[PDB]
Amino acid sequence: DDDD
Amino acid sequence: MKILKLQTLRGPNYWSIHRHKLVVMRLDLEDLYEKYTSDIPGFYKGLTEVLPSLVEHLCSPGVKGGFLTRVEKGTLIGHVIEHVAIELQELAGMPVGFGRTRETSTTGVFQVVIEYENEQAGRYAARAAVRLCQSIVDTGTYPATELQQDLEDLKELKNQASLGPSTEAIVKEAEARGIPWTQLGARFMIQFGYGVNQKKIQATLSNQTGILGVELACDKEGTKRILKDAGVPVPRGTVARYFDELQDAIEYVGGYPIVIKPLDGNHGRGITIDVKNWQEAEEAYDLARKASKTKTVIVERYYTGKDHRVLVVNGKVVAVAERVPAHVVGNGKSTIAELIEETNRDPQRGDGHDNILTRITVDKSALDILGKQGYSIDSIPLKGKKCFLRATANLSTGGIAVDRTDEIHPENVWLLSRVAKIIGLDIAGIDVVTEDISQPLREVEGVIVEVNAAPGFRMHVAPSRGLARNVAGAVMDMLFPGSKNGRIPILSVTGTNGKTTTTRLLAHIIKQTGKVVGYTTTDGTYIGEYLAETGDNTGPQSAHLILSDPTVEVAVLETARGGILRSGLGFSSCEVGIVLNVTADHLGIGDIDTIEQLAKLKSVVAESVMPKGYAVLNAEDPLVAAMADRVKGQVAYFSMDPNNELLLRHTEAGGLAAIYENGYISILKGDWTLRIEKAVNVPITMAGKAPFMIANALAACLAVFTQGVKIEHIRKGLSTFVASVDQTPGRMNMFNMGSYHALVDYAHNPASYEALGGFVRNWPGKRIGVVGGPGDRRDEDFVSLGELAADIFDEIIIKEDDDTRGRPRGNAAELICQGVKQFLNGIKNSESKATYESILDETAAINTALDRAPIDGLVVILPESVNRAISLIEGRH
Ligand SMILES: Nc1ncnc2c1ncn2[C@@H]1O[C@H](COP(=O)(O)OP(=O)(O)OP(O)(O)=S)[C@@H](O)[C@H]1O
Ligand SMILES: Nc1ncnc2c1ncn2[C@@H]1O[C@H](COP(=O)(O)OP(=O)(O)OP(O)(O)=S)[C@@H](O)[C@H]1O
Ligand SMILES: *N[C@@H](CCCNC(N)=[NH2+])C(=O)O
Ligand SMILES: *N[C@@H](CCCNC(N)=[NH2+])C(=O)O
Ligand SMILES: [Mg+2]
Ligand SMILES: [Mg+2]
Repeated sequence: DDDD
Repeated sequence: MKILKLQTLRGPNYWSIHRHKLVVMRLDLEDLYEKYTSDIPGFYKGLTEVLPSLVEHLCSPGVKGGFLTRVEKGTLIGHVIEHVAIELQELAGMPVGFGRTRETSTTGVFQVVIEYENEQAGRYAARAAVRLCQSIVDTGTYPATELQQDLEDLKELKNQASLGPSTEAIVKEAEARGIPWTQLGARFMIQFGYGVNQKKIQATLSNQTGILGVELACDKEGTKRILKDAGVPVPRGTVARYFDELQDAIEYVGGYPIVIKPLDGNHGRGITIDVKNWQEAEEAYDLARKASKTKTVIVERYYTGKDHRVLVVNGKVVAVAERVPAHVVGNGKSTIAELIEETNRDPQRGDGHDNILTRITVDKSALDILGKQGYSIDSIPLKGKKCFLRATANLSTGGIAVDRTDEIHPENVWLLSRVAKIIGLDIAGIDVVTEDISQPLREVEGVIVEVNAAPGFRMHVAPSRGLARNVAGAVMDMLFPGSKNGRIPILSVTGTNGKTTTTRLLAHIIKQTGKVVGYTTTDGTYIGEYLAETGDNTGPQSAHLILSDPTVEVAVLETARGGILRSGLGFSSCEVGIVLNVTADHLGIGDIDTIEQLAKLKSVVAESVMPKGYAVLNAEDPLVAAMADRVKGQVAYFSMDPNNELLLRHTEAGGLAAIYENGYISILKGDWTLRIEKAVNVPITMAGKAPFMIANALAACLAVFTQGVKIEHIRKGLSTFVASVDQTPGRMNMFNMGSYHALVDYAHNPASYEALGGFVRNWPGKRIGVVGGPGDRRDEDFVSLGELAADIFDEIIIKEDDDTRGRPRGNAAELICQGVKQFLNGIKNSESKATYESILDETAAINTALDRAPIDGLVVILPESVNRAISLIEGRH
């Protein structure tokens, strides 16, 4: 998650 | 040492320009007011032992260790306090190089200015510096444990208020392109640009990224179905939830090898890569089923080849990187046991969320994986060939990326752009498994494994085995296609006595053009024709409301000196900066005590004008005209006197000036004169009787003309702008009720008092005036107000504002009475014998003024609040  | 006030500045300010992030503290030197370092026993040694890094401070000597010599010769403690604050927040990794210290008007208080990179960290360093210096003067040294605690707190503050690498890179690119950026307070969203030209990003997703595309990308099976329906070569797979379905699924996929993965996963929990028989498939299925949050498991054919990550921005392939898993090569006749820690001793490798190259974590799972390798710890690689430690091919494990942007086949680029468009993502990270990215995905058996929304491009800006790619540049190109920033025209109006009227006139004139104007004045903040917020609204906290509104096309901001002093300007630059006048009326507030200081403070607006902008200055005011230099961009002069030598010289070489020549508001474009109005058809001038309103009209007309507004629009706006209660709350609001007239105004200083008198004295009727002033002003100002009211009026009613700002009740009233008494005693004969009386209530004052108004008289009201007078005169018809 968050910047995959 | 006692800290009295701690203010932070976020834009251009009094202390510096281009140094937006500053913190200023009012430091009280109760006992060390004149106590030099050379006179303090053991101060220098303790200070230089607590922080040896101060030797790097190139102070006013300008040489290495110059600040140490300054301490040697004896220096005031404020200087060393600012230096220790700079060094304290510098040791935490935060480079800052600005500091100032000045003596205030009061005897014991200093003003110390510290540059900061983080607001919280800067304030913490400022608070800690005085404690450190007090401890040093009291005990001769500072404990090392407290120092380490303070630096750890500073590092924690820096880490807490820090953007991630993706957002940081995007913000750096936006700053490099001159695009304004602000941090929204909701969801770590960054807003680029102003008004209708604004854009938003969170980390990588923009405000134009679709919900449908992101949700589809998050769905693995839906994405596979959509891509297969479009002819994209996705892997052949099937879903399974029960043990019995496994054999049928394996028959469907086409044999062996296969892949078992969960539907929903993070960091690849419970995903096997290559299994070739029954039992391992069974345990992999069990592991994936217990790893998935919904018990369901994907089974698909295994495709051989390297794992590539392709970044597509705005439908174009920006960067291609091949993800090589963690590996070591024994080309130096050395085995795994040495290289595992040989690579770990390389400075490139690092942990956290900043360094992509992570140390090779030799986990028990990694031990099992290298067990499946077929070799051991000390088994030397053959011929010096790659031997891997894992198979996930991820940077978190300790793998490497290889740039392949220049080697991707054009057919692959077309296919990946189509994939990104089909899913519906402006920025997408596509994972491709193929034997060779330089060949079409049809020749080799390449497949599209997954599509990622909000991808991390950290691996593309530092491949470590190829050329870095400017992903942030591509994102900014997508957000702002051409050579366009997100700026809207900003018109900042500053001055002492005419900010509100000029702001409203500018807003009206621009409203004549088909544009939505968002403007903030003293009365309130307006967007278009509707009020957006009430209150004072003359600082950056109200300018942010206008600049962040998605419908505002032009921003006109009244920039009072209070906002500039408190937190500086709310914007980096303005298209037009207007300085109307600088009169020394409300001195003593803050550190401003001289009219030169006030002029320097008001010059922030003029100096903030962009090189392509304009600075509208009053040529008739020597201090305002003195700001002609040190201003980037063109200068435009307005003067009520058409024979101003400076204005004429400026027009001879260039132009762009405005004058009031022969009953005309005219624009000088060099040798050409462009007349707007007769100045008697302008309602606010009241047939040209008020000269200050004519000056305001001149400034507004020049400001709009400098931006290319047509002469007809300026003419219509000037003709249709009214000075009554419908538009102006209390700015030259004249009310007629037959017997007499009432003139409610906003005059509170000697300059506006003189301007008001210059129009009131022409009235042929009786002059009744209710005057007053804010309680935070100097006594001489009250005396001047009293004497001016005596000069201009015939009946005097002195009232003191209910909100006295800390002044004792009444004092201002009796001092205005002293001023009027002095003016009365200064007259020999009965030239002007105006009667005076003082009552301290607003309602009583206005009631008395309206009660005894004779036929054809004029009653002038200067209340604390305009709404009070408006309601009182509305009730009495
Ligand atoms: N069918 C497949 N054939 C070959 N390699 C595959 C296959 N499926 C996955 N892989 C590889 O395994 C990696 C992880 O697959 P993913 O579909 O990303 O599983 P995941 O659960 O999404 O793990 P993350 O969090 O996305 S890295 C891919 O990047 C490929 O290198
Ligand atoms: N150019 C001018 N020179 C002198 N006095 C002026 C000028 N323009 C307006 N005034 C007078 O000053 C009064 C107050 O100024 P305004 O323009 O109404 O508001 P303001 O300038 O924003 O004052 P502040 O800073 O908000 S308290 C007006 O009611 C006029 O009587
Ligand atoms: N890679 C990431 C995509 C989620 C999109 N971002 C937000 N905030 N919904 C993921 O967690 O899969
Ligand atoms: N991946 C993304 C995450 C940072 C934004 N989220 C939070 N909580 N700051 C990035 O910017 O790298
Ligand atoms: Mg994924
Ligand atoms: Mg105002």
